[PDB]
Amino acid sequence: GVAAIFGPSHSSSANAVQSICNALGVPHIQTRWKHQVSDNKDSFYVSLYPDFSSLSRAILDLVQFFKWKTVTVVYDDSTGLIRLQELIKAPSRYNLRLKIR
Amino acid sequence: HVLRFGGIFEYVESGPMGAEELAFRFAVNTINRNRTLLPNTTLTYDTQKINLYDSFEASKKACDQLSLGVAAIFGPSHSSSANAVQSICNALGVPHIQTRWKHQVSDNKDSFYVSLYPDFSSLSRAILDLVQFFKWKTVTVVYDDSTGLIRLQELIKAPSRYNLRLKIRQLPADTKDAKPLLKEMKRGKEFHVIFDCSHEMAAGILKQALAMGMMTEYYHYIFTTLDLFALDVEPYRYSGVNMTGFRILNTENTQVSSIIEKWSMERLQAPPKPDSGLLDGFMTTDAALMYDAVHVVSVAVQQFPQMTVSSLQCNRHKPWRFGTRFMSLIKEAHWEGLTGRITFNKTNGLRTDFDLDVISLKEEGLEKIGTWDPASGLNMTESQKGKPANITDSLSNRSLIVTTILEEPYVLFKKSDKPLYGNDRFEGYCIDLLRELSTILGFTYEIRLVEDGKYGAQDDVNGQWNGMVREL
Amino acid sequence: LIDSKGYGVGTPMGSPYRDKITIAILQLQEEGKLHMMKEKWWRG
Ligand SMILES: *[C@@H]1O[C@H](CO)[C@@H](O[C@@H]2O[C@H](CO)[C@@H](O[C@@H]3O[C@H](CO[C@H]4O[C@H](CO)[C@@H](O)[C@H](O)[C@@H]4O)[C@@H](O)[C@H](O[C@H]4O[C@H](CO)[C@@H](O)[C@H](O)[C@@H]4O)[C@@H]3O)[C@H](O)[C@H]2NC(C)=O)[C@H](O)[C@H]1NC(C)=O
Ligand SMILES: *[C@@H]1O[C@H](CO)[C@@H](O[C@@H]2O[C@H](CO)[C@@H](O[C@@H]3O[C@H](CO[C@H]4O[C@H](CO)[C@@H](O)[C@H](O)[C@@H]4O)[C@@H](O)[C@H](O[C@H]4O[C@H](CO)[C@@H](O)[C@H](O)[C@@H]4O)[C@@H]3O)[C@H](O)[C@H]2NC(C)=O)[C@H](O)[C@H]1NC(C)=O
Ligand SMILES: *[C@@H]1O[C@H](CO)[C@@H](O[C@@H]2O[C@H](CO)[C@@H](O)[C@H](O)[C@H]2NC(C)=O)[C@H](O)[C@H]1NC(C)=O
Ligand SMILES: *[C@@H]1O[C@H](CO)[C@@H](O)[C@H](O)[C@H]1NC(C)=O
Repeated sequence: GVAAIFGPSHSSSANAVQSICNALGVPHIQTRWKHQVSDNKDSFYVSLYPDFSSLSRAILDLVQFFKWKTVTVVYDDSTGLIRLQELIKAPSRYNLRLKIR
Repeated sequence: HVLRFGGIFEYVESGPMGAEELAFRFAVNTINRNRTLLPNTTLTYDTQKINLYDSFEASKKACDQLSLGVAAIFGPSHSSSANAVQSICNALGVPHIQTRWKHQVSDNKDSFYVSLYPDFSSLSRAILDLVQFFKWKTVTVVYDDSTGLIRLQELIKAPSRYNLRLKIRQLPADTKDAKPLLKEMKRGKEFHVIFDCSHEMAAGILKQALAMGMMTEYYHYIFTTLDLFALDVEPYRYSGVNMTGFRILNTENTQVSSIIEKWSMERLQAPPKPDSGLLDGFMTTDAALMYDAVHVVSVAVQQFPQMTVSSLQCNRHKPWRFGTRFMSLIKEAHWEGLTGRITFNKTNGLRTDFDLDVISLKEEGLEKIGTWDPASGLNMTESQKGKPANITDSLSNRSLIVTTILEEPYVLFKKSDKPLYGNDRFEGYCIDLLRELSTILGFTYEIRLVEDGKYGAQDDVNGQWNGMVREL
Repeated sequence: LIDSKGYGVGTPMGSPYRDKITIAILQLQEEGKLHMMKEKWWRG
């Protein structure tokens, strides 16, 4: 008999807990970002981690303020490519060249 | 004895069953009829149909099947349910089979699973080798799904080590809005496009690009999907479009063609969409992958005579007594099936060593042009025959825009009382040359005057041009 | 004649038709119809 679930941080376990809370009608709280399936029918969860589309637009705003032309982007895991897609597709909108390692 | 195989599939809302479930039952029936493999064992199947992205439903049906007693679970397609039933299968020692590719976290320690989709590291290296063969410099990469960017990692890593310029664009979430994306493609001279989507989305994009007039000989398309031979290519056949794709179903074999023609009779009971731009009767990649999955699992069953069906529970987590030996027999299996060579990696358990048939579109239709392997790399079957003297019938049917300037006896304005409209509105030397060139090559042509009225020279201030040169 | 420039056809950069139009102009120049088209307009 819990009233809400503060779920885990890893994305697969959080997806399983989110599907369980969606099926049982229980609120689910997320504190770390997970990559979201674009056509999921889930509506019973919230996430207080800041959305990386807005944070990547902030990154692009900072790049345009610092007036750069060649930018090397370095991540750690594969999911960072999902986490920085707005910066990745930002070429052919502005005069920005990306080298990605 | 008997042996139960459990399959989780997508629940069709109304109509016939899916291609994966039908290919699963066809594989079960074809193994159960032919006594070439497993003569003393007859296999039975249980299918559960679930919705999309309901991993709780997937785990519940997997627990129901494991309470029934299943030797090996053929899992679902979409990523979250596949990861949930992968954790279910690795928790209880039950083998798990993947047909569609999913993204796995590299720090996951699960090992009771194999996959038959080709790894996108090897597919990305194949696309990079094809691009390096074609000698490109500016590549526009169009991707549909946000998880699909993981499938094209090495293309993004390529400008770090090579000389290349990428422009990465995302398709809209709406299916039919490829028109503003292709309008963005027409600006900026995007000529070499690599598409990364499903073949249905590829058919819709090709229809929307034919409607926008992008089916020319300027553009080159590379499709990363593995079922481009199933695409309808009848309006695009004589358009002269540079188009290259990959095949994994070696359809030139007699057994493969006979299995395709036998499965097409079961397919024609399911009504398809004949106006969707899809060629009829060709098997998809995932159906043949599930057929080869059932076949290689029966191969691994054949070398284990002590295989007994044992029920397992989900409330406790008692491991299965036959898990390790059967998983080692699955990972050491090796079979020539519908996708050619089938082997597994000793570390990841992913299909990373295979054969690929590099095909392309010509004026007679789709045809194989080369072979790709992870060991030998690319191997292009060389073709340079010569004798180009049939240029009279070359450029037979291409609408062509000719732009002139209204001065000089080269381009003379016609003088008559009746104001006619068309290509014979003008006279002179250049109109005579255009008439002779349309007599030789035979192309349909039209003449539109240059609105600037200038020949064309480089503006030294802004770097721009004007007239015919900027209009070209 | 100060210079010795030439009059070609205006093709875009990397056009597929340019080699075929080059050998088409060569085949038309071999048959002498270019000379007849020159001799049909430059007189008065
Ligand atoms: C995709 O579409 C193209 C055309 O629609 C098909 O044909 C290819 O066309 C390109 C360009 O014509 C061929 O590229 C080769 O480039 C070589 C070096 O490039 C220099 O020269 C060119 C002018 O040719 C300049 O524009 C450029 O800036 C460089 O300065 C040339 O040397 C090649 O010519 C050689 O081959 C011909 C024919 O064999 C000989 O007669 C010449 O003497 C010379 O040796 C050529 O231009 C490319 O090779 C063409 N491909 C093929 C297979 O022939 C593509 O085939 C098509 N692809 C697909 C998959 O459909
Ligand atoms: C089970 O799974 C693992 C994990 O993927 C596989 O291990 C990888 O196997 C692939 C191919 O089988 C390897 O990919 C290759 O990359 C090489 C470059 O990486 C080099 O990097 C630096 C230099 O920058 C070196 O210090 C380093 O030692 C590596 O050599 C290429 O050299 C390979 O071949 C290519 O050679 C040239 C280009 O140089 C061209 O002819 C071709 O493009 C050709 O492809 C190849 O591309 C990869 O390195 C392996 N390791 C990892 C960690 O990913 C196992 O092979 C697999 N088991 C199987 C299949 O049995
Ligand atoms: C456009 O031109 C091509 C020729 O380049 C036509 O292709 C021919 O089509 C007929 C009918 O199937 C075939 O029998 C010929 O063998 C084809 N010839 C070549 C060289 O491909 C094509 O039909 C034309 N399109 C239309 C609508 O007429
Ligand atoms: C390419 O394929 C042909 C066809 O079998 C083969 O004879 C040839 O050895 C191959 N070449 C390479 C480099 O793999």
